[PDB]
Amino acid sequence: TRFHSFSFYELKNVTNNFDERPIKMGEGGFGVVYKGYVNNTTVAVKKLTTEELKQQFDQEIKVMAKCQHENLVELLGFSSDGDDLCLVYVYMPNGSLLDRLSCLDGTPPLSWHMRCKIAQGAANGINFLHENHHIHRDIKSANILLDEAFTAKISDFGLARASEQTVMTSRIVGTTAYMAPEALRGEITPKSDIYSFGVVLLEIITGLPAVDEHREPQLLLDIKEEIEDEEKTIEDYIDKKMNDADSTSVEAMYSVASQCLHEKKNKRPDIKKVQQLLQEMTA
Ligand SMILES: CNCCCCc1c(-c2cc(C)cc(C)c2)cnc2ccc(-c3cncc(O)c3)cc12
Repeated sequence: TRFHSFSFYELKNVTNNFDERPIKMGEGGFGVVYKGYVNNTTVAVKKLTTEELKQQFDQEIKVMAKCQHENLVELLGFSSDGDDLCLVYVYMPNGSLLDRLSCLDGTPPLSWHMRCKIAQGAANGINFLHENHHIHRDIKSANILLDEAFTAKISDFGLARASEQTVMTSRIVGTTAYMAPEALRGEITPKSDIYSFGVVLLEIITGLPAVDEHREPQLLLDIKEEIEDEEKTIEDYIDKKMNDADSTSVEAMYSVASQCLHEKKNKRPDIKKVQQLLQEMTA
């Protein structure tokens, strides 16, 4: 795919001079996102070492040219005009799954029905990336965007890798609270995306963030051991901000999350198996 090359000044004009006040959108993928209106459509404009930051910008565009799917955010264009690089996307009115699970800014809690659809859509997006020999490397709820219908859209391909076993790297990247043991040691494999997706499934079931410094356990992945040692059950961790969650489908989602979170990469299910299991949960 070939994208529209936007003018930096057109992007600066439509985003009100890249205003940092709320409604700015968010920040994380080594850049800040801003709202704007261009060519009769609402858009999201990402304003991004200087050389390492350009590699993140080129990688997003390369992966986006090759990867187009109902469950991946669509890139509309970009801006190279100067040295303050901008990426232009289709605007996702419902934000991230992280913000929606936390009910940030007073939004209503997501229902179990909406959560199951989001889990399936996110898994369909990761399946498409793996089928096309791509490793995301930063699967997390902040990187799952939600559109006008709450359809899951995988975002942020700056750290993504092609594969077109297992390779190793010297610059270990990702989000600690979601990373597989092998990814924290420098391995690059699609099995690490499965593990991180298992952490996303625990956030969906519980509504709790992957890490919370004022909590025990501080890391959400540790509830897997508390449940396996029969100290607690998944029912003690279910998000109470839902009225439509039945124990059978919650346990079926938890079983997928548990399998995803296997400490040995070769014992985890592949994305096609995760996708099959999530489809059978609803059906
Ligand atoms: C605190 N918000 C964090 C998530 C929001 C980020 C965000 C929102 C959004 C923003 C706010 C403030 C509120 C709502 C409801 C939607 C809307 N559209 C987006 C489109 C693309 C990317 C993107 C960014 N980087 C890389 C991509 O591939 C896509 C991010 C987007």
